[PDB]
Amino acid sequence: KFGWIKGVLVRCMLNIWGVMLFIRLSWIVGQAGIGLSVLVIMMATVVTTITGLSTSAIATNGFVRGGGAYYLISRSLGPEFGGAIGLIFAFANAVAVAMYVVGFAETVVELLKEHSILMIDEINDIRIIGAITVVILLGISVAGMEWEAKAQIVLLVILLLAIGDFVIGTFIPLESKKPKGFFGYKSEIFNENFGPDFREEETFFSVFAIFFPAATGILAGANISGDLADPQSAIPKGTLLAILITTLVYVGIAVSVGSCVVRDATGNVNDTIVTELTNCTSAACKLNFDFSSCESSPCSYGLMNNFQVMSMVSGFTPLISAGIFSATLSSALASLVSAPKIFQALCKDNIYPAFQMFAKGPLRGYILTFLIALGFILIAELNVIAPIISNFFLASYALINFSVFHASLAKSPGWRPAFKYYNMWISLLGAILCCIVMFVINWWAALLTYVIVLGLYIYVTYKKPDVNWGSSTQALTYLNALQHSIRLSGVEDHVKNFRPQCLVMTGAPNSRPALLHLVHDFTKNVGLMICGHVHMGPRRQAMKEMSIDQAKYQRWLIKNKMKAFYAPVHADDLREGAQYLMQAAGLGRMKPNTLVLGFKKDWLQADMRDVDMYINLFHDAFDIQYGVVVIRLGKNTIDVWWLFDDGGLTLLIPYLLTTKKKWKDCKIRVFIGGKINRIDHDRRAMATLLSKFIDFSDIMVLGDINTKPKKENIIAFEEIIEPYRLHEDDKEQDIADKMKEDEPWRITDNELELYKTKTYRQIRLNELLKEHSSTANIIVMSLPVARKGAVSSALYMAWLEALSKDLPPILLVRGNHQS
Amino acid sequence: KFGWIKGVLVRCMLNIWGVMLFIRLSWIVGQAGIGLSVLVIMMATVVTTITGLSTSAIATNGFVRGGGAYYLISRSLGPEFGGAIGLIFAFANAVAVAMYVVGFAETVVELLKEHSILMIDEINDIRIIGAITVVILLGISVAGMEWEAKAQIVLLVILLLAIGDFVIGTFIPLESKKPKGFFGYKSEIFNENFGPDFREEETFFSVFAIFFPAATGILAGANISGDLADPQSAIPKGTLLAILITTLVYVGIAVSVGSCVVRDATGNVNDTIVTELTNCTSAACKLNFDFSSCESSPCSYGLMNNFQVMSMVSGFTPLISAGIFSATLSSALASLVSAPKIFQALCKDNIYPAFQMFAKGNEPLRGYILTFLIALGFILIAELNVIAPIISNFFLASYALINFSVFHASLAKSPGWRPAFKYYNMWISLLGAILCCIVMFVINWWAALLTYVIVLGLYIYVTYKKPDVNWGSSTQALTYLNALQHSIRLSGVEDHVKNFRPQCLVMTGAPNSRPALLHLVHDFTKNVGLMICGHVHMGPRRQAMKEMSIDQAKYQRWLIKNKMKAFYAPVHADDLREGAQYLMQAAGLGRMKPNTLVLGFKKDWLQADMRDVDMYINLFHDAFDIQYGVVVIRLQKQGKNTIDVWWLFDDGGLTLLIPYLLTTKKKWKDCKIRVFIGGKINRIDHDRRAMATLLSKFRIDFSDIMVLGDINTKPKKENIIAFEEIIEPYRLHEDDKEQDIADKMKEDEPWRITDNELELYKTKTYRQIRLNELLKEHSSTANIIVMSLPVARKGAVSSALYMAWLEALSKDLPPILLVRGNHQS
Ligand SMILES: [Cl-]
Ligand SMILES: [Cl-]
Ligand SMILES: [K+]
Ligand SMILES: [K+]
Repeated sequence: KFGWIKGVLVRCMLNIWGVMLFIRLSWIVGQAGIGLSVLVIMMATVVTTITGLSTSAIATNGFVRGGGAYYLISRSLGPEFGGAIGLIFAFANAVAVAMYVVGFAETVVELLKEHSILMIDEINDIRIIGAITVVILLGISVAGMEWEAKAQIVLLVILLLAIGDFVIGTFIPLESKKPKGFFGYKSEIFNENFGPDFREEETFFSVFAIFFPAATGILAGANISGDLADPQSAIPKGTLLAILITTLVYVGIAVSVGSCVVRDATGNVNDTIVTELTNCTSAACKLNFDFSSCESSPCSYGLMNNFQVMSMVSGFTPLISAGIFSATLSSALASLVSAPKIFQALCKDNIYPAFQMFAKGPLRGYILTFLIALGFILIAELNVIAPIISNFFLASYALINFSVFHASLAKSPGWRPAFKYYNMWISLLGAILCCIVMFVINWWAALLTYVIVLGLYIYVTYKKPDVNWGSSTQALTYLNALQHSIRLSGVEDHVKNFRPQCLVMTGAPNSRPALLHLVHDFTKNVGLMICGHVHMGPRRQAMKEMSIDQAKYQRWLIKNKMKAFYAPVHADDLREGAQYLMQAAGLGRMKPNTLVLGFKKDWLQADMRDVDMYINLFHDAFDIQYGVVVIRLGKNTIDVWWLFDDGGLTLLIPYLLTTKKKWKDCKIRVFIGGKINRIDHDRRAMATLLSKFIDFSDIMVLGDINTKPKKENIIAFEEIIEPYRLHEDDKEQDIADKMKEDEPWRITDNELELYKTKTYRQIRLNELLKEHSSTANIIVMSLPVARKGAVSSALYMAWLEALSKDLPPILLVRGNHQS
Repeated sequence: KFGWIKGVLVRCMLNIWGVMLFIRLSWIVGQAGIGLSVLVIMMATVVTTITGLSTSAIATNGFVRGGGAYYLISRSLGPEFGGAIGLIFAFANAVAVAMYVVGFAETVVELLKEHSILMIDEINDIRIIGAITVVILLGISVAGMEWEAKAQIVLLVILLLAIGDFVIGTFIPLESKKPKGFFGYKSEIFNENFGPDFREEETFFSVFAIFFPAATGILAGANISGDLADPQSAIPKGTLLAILITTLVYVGIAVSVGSCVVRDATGNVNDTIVTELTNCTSAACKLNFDFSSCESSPCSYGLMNNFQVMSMVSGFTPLISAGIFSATLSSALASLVSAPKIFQALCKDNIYPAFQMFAKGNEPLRGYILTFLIALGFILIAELNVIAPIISNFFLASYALINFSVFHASLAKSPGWRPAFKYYNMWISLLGAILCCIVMFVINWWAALLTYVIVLGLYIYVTYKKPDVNWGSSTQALTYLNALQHSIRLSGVEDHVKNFRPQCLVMTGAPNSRPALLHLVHDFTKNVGLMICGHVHMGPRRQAMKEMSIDQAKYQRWLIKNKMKAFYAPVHADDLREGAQYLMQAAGLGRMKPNTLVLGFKKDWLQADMRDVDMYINLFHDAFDIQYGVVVIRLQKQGKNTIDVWWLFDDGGLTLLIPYLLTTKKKWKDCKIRVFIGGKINRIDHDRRAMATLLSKFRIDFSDIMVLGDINTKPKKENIIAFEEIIEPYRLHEDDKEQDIADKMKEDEPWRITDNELELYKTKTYRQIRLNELLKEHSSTANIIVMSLPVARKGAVSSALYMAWLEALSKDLPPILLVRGNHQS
């Protein structure tokens, strides 16, 4: 709504123009020459303008919401890059507050000192002034924000008036100021000052580090507003014009003041000499006064001895002092307002669990910024505070540049910048340049910040995959999931690599959570697991019914650490819903390949037409070549049994179960029955086969299964199966037919006589399980197959019941006959 | 075929004991004290033992077939980490060859200088001898490959005997050597030597950096060999015993030579202090053979000045000379045979395509040449104190990489990555990686910065830029798990906002006959949404699975070749409607489920059997019941002419959303969106301003908007007549025919166009015809025309009539789209 001139340009100029303009720029152009100071300014401008290009490319995506720098970085790029940059930038602003207020306090200290007033000491006076100013600025930061927009332009015009006052006063040389080194545009002085004169321990990159804060603040200005009209258009123009204007002004002032004042001089109005020109080495040869003592012994005034040379050279000192005040305070306030906001946004997004508290809306953010600022203000020296802010802001800018380059390098799903002059290789160059300069200024601090950065990046990317942590950009999650699924579909598995992709169908999802938990146990990071539910009734209400049920069951599953996808369906009967889930559900390679059906607990009482369709589900699944699993219900062991191996799924499942922590204590015992003569050969061959795939200790072989079982179990079988026996032998054929055609689902007696052997052997198998595997936590066998049409459903399920009569947890697993 | 001792212990120990045991360790205990030199040794041992634990953890996994170091790291861990580590380690070994050869040259030139023979200079003589010896080592690397294993134990026993000779000689002081500063185990010497004395500008980490390559060589002993039986058990025990033995010998030798020789001496037996005692302050107060004069000026003998103290204190010097030759040559040969193999294996794996020349066989024709040139270039720097730091740098880089790779793979368990080795703790490995990194920055911060810049560049290039690199390993499990994780993340959070992406199910109904429909459907679902194709299988089930799998394979490879991002979803059913219902109701994994339907226009509905048309109308009705958006497409133009859309009602913004998505694509950018509404003539201005607001809020540009109120006008006679002949074949003729026969015919063919329906909906037909005429007149130039799909309640309308309306609206027109959202915002 603001526009761009009042929304970015003004904000960026007031954030950029800070302490260094009117305090250390003279000192910097004194230490180094005009040439290397201009090179310093150009280096800073190059770093800031490359970062400006990267930011403009960031801000031209369609994600234009919220209104905060961290918001743009997080929503356009990954959450982890967003979090890292947000935290580091928040800290950088928290310390920049201290820098600006310390500069202001130093100015007030000197201003009082030149007068009669004074306090206990310079350093302690700086501490007191900085603390009180920080208190006042924070107090303003939460109340007077309704006036900052009005006062913004006033501050900028006052700052510009101060710059104009300095430049105008430059052109008016006076004899009063001449002792202090202010001569005025003399080619001898320009020649003297053009060369480096690093006097104290400082070097090139020390002055570069002390100056860089003169160019930091491009993001802090406008991007954090994000409430502009057409943010896709305000930011790229505003930032890239603010940078140009500020750099031009900096270079102009540097060259001018370097060409206007001599390196060091004293305030002695005497010392004027015209007597001799013996040496006249100094650039003050016109007079030369007696600055030889100044260069040989300590002297107060000069270019380097005192930093407020701009105050003296100016025509009017109150105006330039007001300029310094405004330049420091505006940027201090901007930083102290932009740090807690990022802290609060980070807390709300809850990227870092330690920072999960927002103080009920953001006392935590203000308290952190205040404590960091006050802690650093206790250092009352500015040439030692400037480098650490330089390091933190180079860290932020390097991270932004590399993040943009990386999001472009990997064709990220939601990275279409739509900007001109944004080549990603330039961004990579900016990143490496920032890192190298960070290291050259101070290698160990750069190392420390970068290990912190890498730790944060890895921690966020990997150690937090669970809930997405309040990410409003669930659209980016959708895009990433779509890309992942597309990539998986593209990858064609010539070898199927059969993984457990279950389709668990039970009816009421919450009736038997035990089956779901057991399925969870062997479906951890190995394959898919889709629930199922067929909903009967009119479609009009059913639409709302599944609309609610999908949500309710999916988050009920999620809260149980369940990787469950709910797949509700509407059908005229259970079999139709089974078919719908069976043939359609599953995208690309995530196609379910196993059907896990919950066993009927009380089929005795329920009408057995339902039994018929529940059993026909087995044939329907088999006809499509689905592995069939049926379930019925650490301290003990496990038992695995089978009569055949078709794909090894029956053997593979317990291996998957044991690998988990809960079942780690449990152990698998092999339980089979083979030829009595070939017990040793079969045992050795199967032990070798298992070893080829899985440790084992014992292999029980029960080759006696062929003979008839005990009388009691057989009897119980007949008193189980009698009610639906055809009675074809007992009744008359034609008389029986009147029941057969209208009741064709009766237990086929002819099958009973034909399948006596199957009944006997399966009953004996159940018995042997009873004696042997009673103590096992869970038992596993191969699910018997009854051919369609040849065998009635009722007989098959009677066989199943006899197989699973009064036993601990029991599973029946048959593979799909595919390797 | 080797076992613990001869397979790992011998190789690791004879690789570890290299050049600095007998050349620089005396000088190291000189520069530092006993305490600080022992601290240096312990720090190097800590770094190397943490790396040994991590290497053991890598080597204890099941991947045991190939038998190679780089093979091992690459197969157990990611291909990107494998490639980075392989390249860095190959370079490190190539430089280590130069180091060991330089040590050999220095020792031999010193020996010759002991005699009359002397080339131009020590430095130049080292240069020449390094050249000849490295070429000889290159020759014997390939020529003498068969019998090296026999000389293995010969060299090891010679080295052991050399150490024994040194330690025995330590216990027999001789008068003739005492001038050279060699006493025997004197307490004052020990007390003097416990404190640091850094003569040159070198500091603690300078001597540490020089010393470190005395502790490196653990990997190349056994991991590179590979072909040793039971490696999973041999490698850990063998390497972690070699480290212990060698470190114990290093501490013993350091403390023994630091407590037995004075820092600086002179080979003159004159001016003993026992005659005249001034202060006796020096630690050599016992004799003080005029060593006080050696403080002012350096001396040719002593513990600091002489780099062959181990050859002086020892008993029989030639044995120690032979020991030095043996250790240096053995380590040099091990490095020179390990490097080319890594280069060749890496190039064969094709991780970095630029290195193509080296892939040539069977032996690498160019890899040996590359390592020979690197070694020959580096040995030209005669000084060894200036070669050691860079080998230290590269080996520290490799060890940090191994430790961090193992830690990361432990943090990201997605691959198999089962260690099975106790003492695997990933926190210890991380600590080792950090220690290596910071210690390597403490030495040549800029060299280490360059090394990490290059390492990160290699890693990023291999992992993200490369579409896929699985030539050796084909786990393909990370993709599955990441896709599953993203799917659950998407399906987990409940968002009240609809988030109405366009999710389209397209049922072409043909095997591959209709590609451009797929292309157009993909244009507006390329990154915004999801696209699922359709295919229904007619026939018996028993042959269905194989045929449909083959069809899926061919169409998927075609889509990959067609650069299509879509999913093939086959289904088996009796008829098309059944398959369509199967796909609509039970397709979609979580939130990635279709919410709109795309159907191909029936070109030959007139000629085709009416049963198909009735089924197709039933398919529309089924889609409507489920509340999905319906898009009917019929027709290749990309940028020739503008795009026109003529919607009369808004249903969730789909009518306006689809054209925007189409325009956003690069190949449609050359066209312009133009709306064409037919509304009240009196309220043209209101309609225009409202639609301008609508487009602005939905972010669409409009060339010009015109409102027409002529829809209500009766259509011209010729169009009505033409529609009459179009509908005549299916006319019911209920009024014209008798009631009884008409009802019988209706019972036989209930889909016949009811005359009552035509009479009732005559207004609908007339408005449709007028709309068709207006579209033909106005939007003829535009390549593609989009408008609302006509719809009526089922039963009250005939399938023939509905299809006739659709045909009329899409008669002799450019690309035509009829869109109707699911009535949801
Ligand atoms: Cl500033
Ligand atoms: Cl060595
Ligand atoms: K600033
Ligand atoms: K070594």
